[PDB]
Amino acid sequence: AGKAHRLSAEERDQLLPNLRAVGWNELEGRDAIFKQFHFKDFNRAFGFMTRVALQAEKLDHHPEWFNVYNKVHITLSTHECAGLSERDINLASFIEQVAVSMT
Amino acid sequence: AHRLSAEERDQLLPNLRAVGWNELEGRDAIFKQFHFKDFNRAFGFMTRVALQAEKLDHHPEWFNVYNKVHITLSTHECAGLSERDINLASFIEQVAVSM
Amino acid sequence: LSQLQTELLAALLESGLSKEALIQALG
Amino acid sequence: MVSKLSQLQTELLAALLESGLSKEALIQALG
Repeated sequence: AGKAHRLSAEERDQLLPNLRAVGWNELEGRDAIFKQFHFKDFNRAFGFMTRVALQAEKLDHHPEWFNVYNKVHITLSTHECAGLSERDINLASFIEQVAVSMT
Repeated sequence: AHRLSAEERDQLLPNLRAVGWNELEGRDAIFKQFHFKDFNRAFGFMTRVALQAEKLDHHPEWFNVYNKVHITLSTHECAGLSERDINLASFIEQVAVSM
Repeated sequence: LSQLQTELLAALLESGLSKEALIQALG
Repeated sequence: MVSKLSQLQTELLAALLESGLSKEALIQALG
């Protein structure tokens, strides 16, 4: 499809709601979404990161994440266009699929 | 376990500073940025380090962006560096140089 | 296996990787 | 779908062994 395109106001309006519904928020002074995750222990946390990592490979899109033991803070944004794109939404949805099937 | 003494810092930190580790200015911890070929390598690195972190029961404060991995080490139980930080750092260097 | 090594294996399968193709690639 | 372990899945397996885990104990645990 060429290079990613920053989401249009129409797209944002129809794709962001489901993600804010479950904790994602837009960062201030930057076009990106973020969410803090908490698990039982580092092991779970890294199992989570590992699964997400494998999907990140299939998508060729990677997260901006920070990990401290059982916490994993994730920030998503597309560098090519300096903002949110399908990719971010795509990866976020998969991340929710995983962070939910571990409760 | 316990916070390193001025004597221990003097005999354990040098080898790590030699290869890039630095002390934070304002917090008792060491830091170092790592860069790799791609995310895959980067995550392979983090995975190996993660397994050792489990054996040590000591974990890093790390941030990853694609091929970059910034690591900060410190021990919360004693408010500062400890044998565990130095131990983990040394293992991290073995893996990074192994790259 | 340690708790973490299990996670890595688990996730390694759930990524759509049959134990077969895994054991094969292994060894 | 390639069937060939991805570049990353190899890393995970590699590192999984280098962590001091014999292929045997691995294949065993894997069923």
